[PDB]
Amino acid sequence: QDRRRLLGPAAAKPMAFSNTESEQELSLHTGFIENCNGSALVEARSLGHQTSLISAVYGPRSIRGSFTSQGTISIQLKNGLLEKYNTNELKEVSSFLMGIFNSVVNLSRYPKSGIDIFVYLTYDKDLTNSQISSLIPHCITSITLALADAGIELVDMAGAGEANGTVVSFIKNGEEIVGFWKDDGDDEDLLECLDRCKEQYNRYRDLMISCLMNQ
Amino acid sequence: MSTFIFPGDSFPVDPTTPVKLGPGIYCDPNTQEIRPVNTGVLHVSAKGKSGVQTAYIDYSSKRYIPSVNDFVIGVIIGTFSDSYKVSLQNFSSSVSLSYMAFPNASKKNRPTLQVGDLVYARVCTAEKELEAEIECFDSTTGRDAGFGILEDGMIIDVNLNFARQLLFNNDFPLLKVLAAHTKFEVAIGLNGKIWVKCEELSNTLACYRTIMECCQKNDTAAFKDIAKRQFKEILTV
Amino acid sequence: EDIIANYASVYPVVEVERGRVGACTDEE
Amino acid sequence: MSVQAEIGILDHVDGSSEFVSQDTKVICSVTGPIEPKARQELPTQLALEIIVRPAKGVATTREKVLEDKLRAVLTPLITRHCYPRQLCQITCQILESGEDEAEFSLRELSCCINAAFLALVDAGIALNSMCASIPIAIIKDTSDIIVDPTAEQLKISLSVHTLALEFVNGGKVVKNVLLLDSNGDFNEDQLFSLLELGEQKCQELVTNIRRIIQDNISPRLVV
Amino acid sequence: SEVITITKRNGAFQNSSDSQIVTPGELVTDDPIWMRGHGTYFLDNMTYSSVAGTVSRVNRLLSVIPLKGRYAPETGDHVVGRIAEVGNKRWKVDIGGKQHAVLMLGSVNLPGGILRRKSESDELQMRSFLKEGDLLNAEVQSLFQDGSASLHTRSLKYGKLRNGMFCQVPSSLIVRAKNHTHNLPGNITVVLGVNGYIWLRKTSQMDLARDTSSWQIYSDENDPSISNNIRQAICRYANVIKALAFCEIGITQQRIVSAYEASMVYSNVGELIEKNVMESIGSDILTAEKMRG
Amino acid sequence: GHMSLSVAEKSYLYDSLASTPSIRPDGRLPHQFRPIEIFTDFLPSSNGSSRIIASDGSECIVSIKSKVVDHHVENELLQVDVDIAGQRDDALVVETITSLLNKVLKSGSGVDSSKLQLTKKYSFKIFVDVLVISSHSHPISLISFAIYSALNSTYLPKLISAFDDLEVEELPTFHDYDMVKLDINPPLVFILAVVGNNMLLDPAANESEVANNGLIISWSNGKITSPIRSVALNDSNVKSFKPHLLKQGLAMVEKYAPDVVRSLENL
Amino acid sequence: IDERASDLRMTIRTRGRSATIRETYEIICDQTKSVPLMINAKNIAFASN
Amino acid sequence: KDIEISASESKFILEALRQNYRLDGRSFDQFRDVEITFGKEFGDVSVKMGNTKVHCRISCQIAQPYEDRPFEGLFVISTEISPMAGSQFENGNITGEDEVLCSRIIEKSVRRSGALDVEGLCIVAGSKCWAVRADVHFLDCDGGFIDASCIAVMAGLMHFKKPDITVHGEQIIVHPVNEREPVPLGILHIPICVTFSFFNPQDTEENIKGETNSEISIIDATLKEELLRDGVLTVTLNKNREVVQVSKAGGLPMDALTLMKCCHEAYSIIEKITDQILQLLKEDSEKRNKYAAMLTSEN
Amino acid sequence: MSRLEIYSPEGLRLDGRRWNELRRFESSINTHPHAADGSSYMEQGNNKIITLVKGPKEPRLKSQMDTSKALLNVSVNITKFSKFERSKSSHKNERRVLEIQTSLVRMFEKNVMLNIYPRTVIDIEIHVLEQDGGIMGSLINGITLALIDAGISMFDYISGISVGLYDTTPLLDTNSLEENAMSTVTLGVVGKSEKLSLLLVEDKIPLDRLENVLAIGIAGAHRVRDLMDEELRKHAQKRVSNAS
RNA sequence: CCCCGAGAGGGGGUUUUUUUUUUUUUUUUUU
Repeated sequence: QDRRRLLGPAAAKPMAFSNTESEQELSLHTGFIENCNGSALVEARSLGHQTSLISAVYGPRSIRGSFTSQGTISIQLKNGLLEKYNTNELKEVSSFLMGIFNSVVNLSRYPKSGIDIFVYLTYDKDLTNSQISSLIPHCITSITLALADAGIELVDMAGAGEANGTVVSFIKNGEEIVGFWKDDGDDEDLLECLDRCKEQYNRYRDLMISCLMNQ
Repeated sequence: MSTFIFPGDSFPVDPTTPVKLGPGIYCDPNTQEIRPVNTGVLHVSAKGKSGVQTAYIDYSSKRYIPSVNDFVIGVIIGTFSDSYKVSLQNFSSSVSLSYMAFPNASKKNRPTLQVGDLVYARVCTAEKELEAEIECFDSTTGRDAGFGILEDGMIIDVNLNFARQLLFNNDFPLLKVLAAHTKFEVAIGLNGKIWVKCEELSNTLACYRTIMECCQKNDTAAFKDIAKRQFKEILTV
Repeated sequence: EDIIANYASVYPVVEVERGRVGACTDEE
Repeated sequence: MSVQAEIGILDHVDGSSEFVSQDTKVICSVTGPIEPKARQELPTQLALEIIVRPAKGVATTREKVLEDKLRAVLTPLITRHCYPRQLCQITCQILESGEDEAEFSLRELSCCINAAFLALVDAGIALNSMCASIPIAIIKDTSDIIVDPTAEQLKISLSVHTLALEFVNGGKVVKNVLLLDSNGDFNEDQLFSLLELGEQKCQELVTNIRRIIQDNISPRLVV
Repeated sequence: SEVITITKRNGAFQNSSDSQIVTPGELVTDDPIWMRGHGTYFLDNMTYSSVAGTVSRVNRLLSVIPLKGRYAPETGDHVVGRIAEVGNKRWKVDIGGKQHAVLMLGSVNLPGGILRRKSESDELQMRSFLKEGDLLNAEVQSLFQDGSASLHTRSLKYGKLRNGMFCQVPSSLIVRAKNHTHNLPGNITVVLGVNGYIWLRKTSQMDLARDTSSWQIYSDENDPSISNNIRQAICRYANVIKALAFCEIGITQQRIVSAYEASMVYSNVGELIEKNVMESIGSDILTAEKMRG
Repeated sequence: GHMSLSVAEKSYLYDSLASTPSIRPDGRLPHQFRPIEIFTDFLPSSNGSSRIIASDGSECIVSIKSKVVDHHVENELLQVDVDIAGQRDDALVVETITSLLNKVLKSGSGVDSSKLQLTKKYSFKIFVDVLVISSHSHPISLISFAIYSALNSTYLPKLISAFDDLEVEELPTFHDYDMVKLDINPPLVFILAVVGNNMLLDPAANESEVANNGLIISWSNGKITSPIRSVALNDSNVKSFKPHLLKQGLAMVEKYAPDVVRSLENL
Repeated sequence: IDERASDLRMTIRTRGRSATIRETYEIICDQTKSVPLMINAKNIAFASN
Repeated sequence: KDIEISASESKFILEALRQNYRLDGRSFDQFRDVEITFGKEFGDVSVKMGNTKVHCRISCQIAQPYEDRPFEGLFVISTEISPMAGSQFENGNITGEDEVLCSRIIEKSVRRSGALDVEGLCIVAGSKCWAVRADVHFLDCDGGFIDASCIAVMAGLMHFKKPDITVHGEQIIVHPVNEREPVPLGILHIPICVTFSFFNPQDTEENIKGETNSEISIIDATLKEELLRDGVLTVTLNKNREVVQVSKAGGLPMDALTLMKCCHEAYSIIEKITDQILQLLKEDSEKRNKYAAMLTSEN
Repeated sequence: MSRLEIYSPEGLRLDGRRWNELRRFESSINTHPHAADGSSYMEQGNNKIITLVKGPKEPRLKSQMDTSKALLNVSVNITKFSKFERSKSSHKNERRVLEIQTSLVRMFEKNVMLNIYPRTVIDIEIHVLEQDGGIMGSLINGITLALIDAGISMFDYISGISVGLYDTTPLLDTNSLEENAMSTVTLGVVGKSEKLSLLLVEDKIPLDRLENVLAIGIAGAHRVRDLMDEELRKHAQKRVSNAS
């Protein structure tokens, strides 16, 4: 099959199985990857879905391509062990995340430099015996933790929340918005989503600061 | 018959004797030991040579490595401020030829050479960790230079051993066998390049074919007779 | 018997993260 | 140990060789020292580009391991500090496996080591010493240690071994063990019995190689 | 009120004095006396064109002037360019030709002008004086062998551009003249580069003194006090230039002001981007020219 | 972004756009689009086609092809394929727009997938192939207009055989000449620019370069619908925005979209 | 596997002659039940360098 | 990595052509002597043209045919270049101009042409079939890679023998060669490539608008002649007097009648080459049988 | 064995044409002025091709720069909707396409005067919107037109044509149906000459028929050259009239 | 050979990394 990997025999077929509001809690850890400049572990467990993702920041490092007064940022999401997402969908979230942290990262302090942020969707279990929308706030939390752990300057602790397929990231005590995401959901439910997400944003920001300080 | 040597073998000469190390012989920077790193015939100069004996190994090779005081045939391939970019051998690291060094040199004065020209040049400086420098006129030359453009003719690829023998050994019959048939000029480079020109193309072509055949067989006896068949075939038409 | 023709193996894909993006390294 | 080799068979390469043991035939080529790519450049030492091509199909991860082990042998052999910021391309084209490639790569690796060494010699590249590699195997019913085993012997083996030693002083002094690749079930006593018999057959191989090298290269040189 | 204009079409991908003309490969002449110039090639007596255009005969020099092609630098042209890259002791600037033009560190007027001693430091620190993306006036000082241009800004007339907006038209619509910087009604000034690059800015004191501080000749800062009318004037002037270009008619200082006052019929400025207004405007410019004869 | 501008040009443009009476470089109003040209039904080999040309030379070509599939195994009945000339297939911009567009035209989100059903087992799979020849800004709205035009001039093959596989199970056979027009309601995608406190419809290239932020708002059935995405039009001047701006943008689209659709739904 | 899956052989025709592709049985894994892997624990080695 | 060619060498080789001289001493219409050596195993063939050295290896394994073609087996041809043939070649460069051309010439000469009977590679329809693979190894380059490969592939396919297979139901029984002899492949025709190299002794103007044609064409160019040519033509024929494929992908514009002359000249070469291949295959068969008789006798 | 009348006894083909007639050949110059220096939209039969010439301009990488000539690049984009049956996979890296791109480059390297544009790059982008036989010949005509529109110097026209051979009979300008039913020959002819820039035969052709097929193609290609030249002078003349 | 001072001063002639392979409609012989 592939000359760079061992994928086994081609006649083999994958094993297929047959048949015979809620509060959210998360766990935070930073700086456990010596390979890079900043890293974070974000684990969340709620209802019938738990998520364990890892973020890793590499930078500021050298940029071959062009001169720059300010810094350049790249974000890449990788599929984890079991749960899988479309490459398109991971690219879309990456673009959405780039826009957010281009409003938070003090790029002026890193001329001709590159800050490459990796987020590994290591373990995403779906226990219900576009799901990507519920993972977005946890990504922003991981990237924010990793950047702060790396020592990259941030204007403010960027956090987010999710409510009925709507994701919105806040800064400045929730006064302003650094990103807005909406899939599916209902009609004229903007005000309700903003309030619910700001509550999650506030809770995540407190736990993040608590993690960056005490730990 | 010769006394062949292989890398990792014991060096015959004793440390009590002052020895100038040539090609093939390596002096370890860490253990200070002198050891052979090439495979071939060991040559040691006789004693009495100003109290210094020169030892080296004659080994087979075709990839040239620039050394100071070598006559080489390069091809202009580039333009750089303050010099020409010249290539001694394909895929090898380029060498530099300054605009300053030329037969009637002037800082104001400039060379007329155009990329693609063959240059008979001497390598004055060859630092190991730095680009090779080639000069048409040499201080060693002391006002006499054979250096410069080669016009037309044909160039021939040849292993370093065959080229070295053609340049330094007078007992090599190749030049003589080619002189008993026709008269032409030849430039010889230690980088394994041989430039041949005659008045007519058929003669230059005949010389080209002979040098390659003789380089291939490496049987000193063959060429005078081998040359004879080559000259004949051209007139075959 | 104990000949190698009677034994199977697993097919592993090992990925090492070092902050780069591109083809599989020689290490992996 | 009735191997057969030829030197200087390729025209557009600085050095080449063709090593044959049994049914295992490998042809190797070496170009260098030459201009390296920027990503290959080493400020002080020589950069090695090592390529292994299989007898059937295209190069896979299998050959990537053959390239890696061959690198471990050739790297300390070459006096790399003689060629700073320079490149040496080393290509091995395995022409005939001489073994079940779906199970073993023993004989192909040893033959590649011997061929690469010969090609380096032909190319005239600075070497710190000499080298020889042999494949070894063990059989459970027999309990024997067979040097240079056949393909049929490998099928009924309990362990397979690649041994490559570094020789100096006219091929009499083992400077070091460049590579020992032992795979399968074996004990400590078997290992040293292997190393003792392996060193003997390796030393015999160097002597044979030294003969081949002198027989081919001497006609090129002058007296 | 109209939200948008959409023009539709079905079943089709797209809508659908004598001057000598010739195509590549066509035989132009068989007189070997001729000196073959650009756009041509020859074999013995036969001269063939090397491009699609009109045959030109100046004295004994036969050449074929192409219909189409990029801006070709001539020595002494007044061009407007953008810094593409900065290396060594030179600035490489995008003019709009086949190659980037060069701008050596020597040519430009350094801060403090004549009085300041020549400095080793400046070559290292040049980006601060100029950098990637900056616009500037420049004159084609010399030409390289291939045809590339060497620029210079050794004048107060030339230098970094500010206090305005950039727009470009095909270089064929702008020809050489005695001067390419012009003052227009509305207190704005146009810089019509021969390369087709145009700069519209608020009229400065220099622009007035042309027909009637040396430390800040490379400052990015726009004038702090720029009125809306000056801004709304720039928008109006720029649209009309695009309108003239849309008609494939070469720009004139007179044509511009004429169009600017004629466009006053339309209340909203954003009404100068539409094709109908441009088509009607183009005809207006041309009929007047015909009357002038 | 695409266009390269100096710091001075950007400062002038920003101040001009961030002004309380927002001044556009071309003199437009904060809701005025630039003139476009649309060609349709020029690819006879396909079921539907469109070609949109912008005023800045931006050009996009959309093709519509159909295929009979088993809707029990084929979940997605409408696949959007985006190809931007000069960009790799795995480029960030390409995949993002591809992922976005597929969500805009999902089977059960912004498209009446009932009109694609043939029988109780088989339905029409619609392949929307996008080819962006040239573009100087975010082409998401450009592509959207072309897809709309193409889907409104698409003609599919007509079924002949019975529509009950479960029992009789007849092989899907179609008429030799007659084709039924695809009646469907394609959604539109509008893109906005945020400069200071002003919101602009149809951002130009130079405008997007100095913008603080941007919005991607979908539109279907006379109302705002998902996907709704905030987007950085450039990456050097991206700033956070007040929530009222987000509500202003949604309101702005909600009142000017029917005007666009009206000019786009012309007979 | 299903006791008697309706899906049987698939007939493919050549240029005059006929052939039948053998019936492919869809193997299904049990949602719950499982057996442990039979590893030769005597052979499990551990790594060190 | 570039090959530097001096002006002197360029002018000399071209002027020699103007005097009916080529460096190797061959004739403009002279094809190099092709030497074919078979290894111990079937499908192992070594082709040599002067200094040019190529090696081909034919292999096969049990595989399943495509859904579209349930009666046809699988057949692929690999021609990956390596620095062994020269440092001019990048390792694994399978997208370069010359590489893709060569790859496409061979494919259109053997694969597309149906030189191999892929229908006879089927064991059980739509289930199991043979997958024949032709691996070409470019050892030493002195020009004529396309011609050397086409001969290497064809000689290999005609020399190769696959092990007998008996099939019952699902089960496959691969008989070893010793128990029963292996079975040869089915060859519908024998395609042979002949490559022509073109040289413009004058300038472009006299090529485009020049009255009398003067372009030089030589058969089977060496590396030096290959690096200085202005156009290439590869024509493939067989003993049945038919053109398998012709490929003049751009290059120096050439007279149509001259290209036709080349096709007729190539036909005389492919005839000699085909008969040559067949003879070397017979002798190889006679050699293996004579040893089989001397092995059974003593046994 | 074809059950359709590829060439009826009445000398008529499936589309109505005879043996010797070109298919509607409609050219179009300056179609994409804001996207390229030169552009052409080709309609040869049902074939629809957009051709863009971008250059001569600065190379994006100084590593890839020739100081003696311009770098000529050609990328052919055969869209997934070019043929009745939509192709699932892309053709961007398809070997068949790489050969086509390479072929086109090797054709115009000896026609376009790259020597007078040193230290520059000429990028040729092609988009095939619809395909119906003889796509190679149409690709040649599209590049020649677009290059001329860009004002890039070249020695002469290069006209492309395809000729099929059904039994004895030779069919000019074949479509997809005819190509599927017989072997075809693709010919590139320089100017009005008899010299071929491109000779392409991918299927079996008797050696005796090849010369006659070439003769038909060259004659047909000359007509393509005339149509290209005609439409070009027409576009030129109007521009001259309006500009002057 | 090229640009700036009127006379042997000065300034320029352009080097290096990123992402896998398919491909169109009842035997035998003469009759």
